[PDB]
Amino acid sequence: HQFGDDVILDDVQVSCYRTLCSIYSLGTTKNTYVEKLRPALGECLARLAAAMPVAFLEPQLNEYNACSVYTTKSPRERAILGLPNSVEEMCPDIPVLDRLMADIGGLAESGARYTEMPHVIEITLPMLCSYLPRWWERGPEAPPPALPAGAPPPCTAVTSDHLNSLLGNILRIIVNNLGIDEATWMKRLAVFAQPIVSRARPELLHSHFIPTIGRLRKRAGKVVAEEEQLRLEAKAEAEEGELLVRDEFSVLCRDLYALYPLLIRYVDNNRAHWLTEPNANAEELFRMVGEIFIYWSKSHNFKREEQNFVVQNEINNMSFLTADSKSKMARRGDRYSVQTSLIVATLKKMLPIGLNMCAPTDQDLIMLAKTRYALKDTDEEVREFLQNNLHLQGKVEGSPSLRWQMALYRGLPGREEDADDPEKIVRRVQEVSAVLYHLEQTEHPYKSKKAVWHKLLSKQRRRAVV
Amino acid sequence: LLLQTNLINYVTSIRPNIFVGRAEGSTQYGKWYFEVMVDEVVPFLTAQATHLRVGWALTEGYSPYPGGGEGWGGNGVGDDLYSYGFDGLHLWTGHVARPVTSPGQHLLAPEDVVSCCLDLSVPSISFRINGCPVQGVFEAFNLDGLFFPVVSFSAGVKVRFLLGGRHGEFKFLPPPGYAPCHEAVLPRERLRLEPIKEYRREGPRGPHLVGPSRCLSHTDFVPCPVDTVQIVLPPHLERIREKLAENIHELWALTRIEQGWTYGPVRDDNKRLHPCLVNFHSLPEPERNYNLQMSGETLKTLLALGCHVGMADEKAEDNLKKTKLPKTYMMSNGYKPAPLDLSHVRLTPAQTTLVDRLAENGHNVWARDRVAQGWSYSAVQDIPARRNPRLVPYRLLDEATKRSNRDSLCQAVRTLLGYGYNIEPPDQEPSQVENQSRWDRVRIFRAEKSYTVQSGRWYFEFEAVTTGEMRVGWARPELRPDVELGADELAYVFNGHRGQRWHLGSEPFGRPWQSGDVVGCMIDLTENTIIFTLNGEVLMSDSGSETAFREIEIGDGFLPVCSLGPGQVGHLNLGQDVSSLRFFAICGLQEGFEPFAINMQRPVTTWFSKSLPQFEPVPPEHPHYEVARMDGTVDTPPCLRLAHRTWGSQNSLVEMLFLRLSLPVQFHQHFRCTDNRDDPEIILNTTTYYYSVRVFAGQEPSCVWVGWVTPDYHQHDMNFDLSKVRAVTVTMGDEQGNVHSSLKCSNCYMVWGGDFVSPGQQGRISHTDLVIGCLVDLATGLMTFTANGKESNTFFQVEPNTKLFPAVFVLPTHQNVIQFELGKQKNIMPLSAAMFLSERKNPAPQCPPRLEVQMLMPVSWSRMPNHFLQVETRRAGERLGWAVQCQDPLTMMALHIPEENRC
Repeated sequence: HQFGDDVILDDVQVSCYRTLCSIYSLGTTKNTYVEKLRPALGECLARLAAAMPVAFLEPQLNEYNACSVYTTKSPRERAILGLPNSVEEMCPDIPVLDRLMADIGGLAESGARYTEMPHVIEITLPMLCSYLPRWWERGPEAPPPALPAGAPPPCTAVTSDHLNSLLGNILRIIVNNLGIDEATWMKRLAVFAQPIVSRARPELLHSHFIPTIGRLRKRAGKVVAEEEQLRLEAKAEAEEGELLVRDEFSVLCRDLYALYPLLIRYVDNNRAHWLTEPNANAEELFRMVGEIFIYWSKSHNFKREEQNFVVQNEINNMSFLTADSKSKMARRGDRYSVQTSLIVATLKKMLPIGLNMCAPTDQDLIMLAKTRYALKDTDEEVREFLQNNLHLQGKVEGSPSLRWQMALYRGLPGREEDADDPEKIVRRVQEVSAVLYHLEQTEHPYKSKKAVWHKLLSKQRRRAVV
Repeated sequence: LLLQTNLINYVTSIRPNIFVGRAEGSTQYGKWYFEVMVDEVVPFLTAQATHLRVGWALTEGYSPYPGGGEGWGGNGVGDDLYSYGFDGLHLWTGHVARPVTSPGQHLLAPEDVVSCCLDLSVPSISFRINGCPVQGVFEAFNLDGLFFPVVSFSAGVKVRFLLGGRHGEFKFLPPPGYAPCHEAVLPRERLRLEPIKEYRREGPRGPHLVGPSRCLSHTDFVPCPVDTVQIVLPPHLERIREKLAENIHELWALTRIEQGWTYGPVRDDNKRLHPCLVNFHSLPEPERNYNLQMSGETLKTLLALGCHVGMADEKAEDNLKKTKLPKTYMMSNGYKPAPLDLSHVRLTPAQTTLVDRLAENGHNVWARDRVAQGWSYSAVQDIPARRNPRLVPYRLLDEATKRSNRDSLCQAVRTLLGYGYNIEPPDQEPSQVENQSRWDRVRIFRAEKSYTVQSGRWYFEFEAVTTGEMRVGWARPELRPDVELGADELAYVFNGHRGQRWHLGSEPFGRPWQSGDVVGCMIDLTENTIIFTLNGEVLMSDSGSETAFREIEIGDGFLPVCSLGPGQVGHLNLGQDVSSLRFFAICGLQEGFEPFAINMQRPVTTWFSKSLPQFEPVPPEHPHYEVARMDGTVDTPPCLRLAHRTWGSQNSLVEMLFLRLSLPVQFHQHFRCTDNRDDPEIILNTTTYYYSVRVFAGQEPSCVWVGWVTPDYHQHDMNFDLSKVRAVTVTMGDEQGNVHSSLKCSNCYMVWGGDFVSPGQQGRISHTDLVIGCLVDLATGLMTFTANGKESNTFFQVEPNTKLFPAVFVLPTHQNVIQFELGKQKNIMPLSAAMFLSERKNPAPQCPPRLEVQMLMPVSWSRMPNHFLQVETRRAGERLGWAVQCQDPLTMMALHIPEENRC
């Protein structure tokens, strides 16, 4: 409710400043009570940093900060009450924002694991995930309606560059820890890094997100290869190894829920740019996230591990989708629902990128190739069947609907007639044909008329079985 | 009988933003003058003669819409009873042309100058063409609104407005006492030329839909300060009341120092000499007491306004710093005025509201005092003429002066705070002014019913030019025009003002929009879902629901729809040009949705809700009103009885009811020069016709009006009385006065039922029903009434060829309300003899099935024209004035309903 500027003003300010200062002073401490209280302490200062009205990591610009003691109060006062007479001395043990970001900066690129950075992950990162968004809107690059009130200089030095550097840095810290057994903190940086992804730059997509998700794609492909390896050779030992893939599918579902919430809010902020002007990498990432989904749609273990992870860790799976509506000042499956499941939420939010590759002339091939997939054909059976049926693609003259769809498609800046090579068309229909095939298996499960409410013998014989 | 067709020209009206009116205690001047010079007229651009009229019109009622209307369409000035025009040969009012005599009579031609004079005192409207007087005046018309200059024209004209001053030098001297119209421009507006009540205008990317326009009232110029009759001030506040005057004298003298004033025995603004500008004590006490009356009102106002003020601090008054004028910024004498030093004082945001209301009331008190002294508003200050640019109510004042008055009152509030007095801000009481009627608030635009979609996935966009109350979505073909979108089951709309979705009520959805935000409305009739997107981002409810509405039955289908509130502008893009859509590619193209008009040669025809009341048959299934047709017995004639279906019960609708019979009686084209049995020779030659209305016992006669209405009655007034009836007198004379013709015009010739009840002690609900009878003589134009067999004093005279509908206006107070009695009297024919040609000689009363009771519906559906007249308005110069031009012709084929005299 933005009460920081009018509640924490004069003597509450020193009070929480003492609270903020002691909680972080836990850095040089390594105790067991510290270990379990880090999630409690990390969330405590994260909500504190969003509320503190003073740029407590940027002491050099406090002379421009009216909502602080050093401007509201005279130097004659602030001496009867114990103060070090300088705003820079109030908490000397918190490194400045330029320093603090640089501290994490070398830490992530060094490949360190979570054991050597428990404070950085549990406490230092959450405050930065909350400190930086607070001082974006009151610093440079803000949209100032300051025609009458433009006289006061900005009292902080936070720009989009700082936010983007941290986000990729947090992305780098997760991939360093991508494969370890236990990490209950990934869901916590998942919920802390959302406010800072709103100002990522489009250069972030290629450098970080494509390599990280690609590793997850080849991770899932390797594991599902082991799974189908088990099922092709049935044995009583397959159970000893079914738990192996279950453990491997659990760590993947942990990693998917560690990165996908960052992609979802990233994608929402970049679809408009990707569709108005076509992007090569965006089409690649769809092919990446798409292949992971078809694994989950095909593998049965991936389905249960995704559901097991949500219920055990109490993933909201609803705030990850409603964040934009609430940020913009806006029952049935509240616990869990496949409609709001992140893996299919990622694809449904990323379908337009894949469908944008195909020209409307391929609409016949999409329905054509979907039929083969509904007949349980592999990705190579469709390719040859698409190759020999290239003359079935639609004709513009024979369809009034295609006349305008073509014209809109040809008007796109990145469209070239040379892109309609026989190998290029058959690829782009084959990749999507797998996607829309499995998606309609989920929105319409068509599992009805198989086990309907049947009341075989219960309604009159429930007493006997009890 | 058969419907008539003809080609007619479109007519448009153009007005300046100059509004004048008369009210008790109003600040506006009474006499106004303007001229219109004709530069180019093509007499016959089409097969119909070119329209061009000049005159005055009233804000509340003059709403000529393009296309159809009264008579044969092409309605302009004088085509209703709210406008008064002059085309060079006739005086136009109430859609009737009355020839008028002027030296060298001719239709308006190039190089003609028309001078229009308005005198609200009489009231009277007079014209002069090329300087010679026009021997005819409108007079004794209604004054319940503001008057503006207006010109109505068809294509092929070129005129210039001459408003005086820098907006057109007058070709002729205005008559004495009359003020140029340019003086009436309000402080917060620049002068310009605008259409009148437009629902559509051109824009950058296409046409813009426009909601109703906020309009001022003649009462908005009447200052209404808070009551200060309760002159009871606390004695401690009384003593400081004089002191507050001394201080405030210093600040507004201090501001005169900033403006450059010095001392002087003479007090002049230009000379910058001021006797008061020495000190608060040095300033003469009689000069001090000049503002004591107002200064006393300032303290009295907080008590009147509800603020609680008392002696919180007394030692603060005793000890306070005094700010003195700098010795450098020096006045002539050499003393330093010492207003109270008040830097330490701070005001709460609630207090900053009080000073605004304090400055409001202070200005209003001054304004109403000047009005009692004879002052009036004028854009150009004229001290000898008692004309003041600030002689306007507070809300109409410009911000430059509004802030100045606020600052002076702030110091006065600071002075009370400086002494330490407690000032309690009163709990603000909200109020709803309701400047416009209930119906002229929301204008609904929908596609034609032939575009109804029952399958497929469709998409369209709605850009919010403004940010106010507008709703957009999908509606069913049977959507009612007088119901808010989504208040019933006939529409699924999204209200972007506060983020709501409407269908059988409201529930939160999405976020409020901003200026330029584009709403993408998608309907999926395959999945029975409705999706709204804002700037390409799908709006969601207070849950993960990506769809606004679900499980919608297709039924008869759906149509794109939008509603615009007052002052709201929106752009509707149905996607005929797929490249024009701004967010279709981002969201909607890949999902399989199509633009609503993707393959259509012509733009989609749209229908809008026209708030012009019309008479329609009472529906057979109307929830509250029932009309039953009684047959004629031996002792009673055929009757049409009205009953209140739900009277007394919960949810009963009790409001003014306007009824008329579906068929008129037409007066003859030429008037004549200068027991109980009907005499066969008299009854077969009479031209008098009779009908009576029985007010059943229990229905209060005070709430019943009985009479006739002309086919141009569109007054759906919920507080109706005979003073609201439109009236105007057209008077003709010779070269020197000598009135030789004075006709009275109206659209409602009725008698009040309360004139026929004796002033008894009580028992106004009489045992006997009131039976008011109406007599019309079609050969003389004379109409008389009977109370209970006794002739009434009231009578009316009408011109030949007049159509009158038997009408009754009633506010129900009983289950049985009224009863049209279509009977006869001795030697007087019934109404069926006059309504039907085949029964001209049939004295037996009849009620044929065509005769039925009609009720006044406030809102109806109207078809938007496909093309509109291109009117170019510009300021031609300081002397030439403002130019109006229209060259390209436009014609529409009208369908004329004869008995209703509308097309």
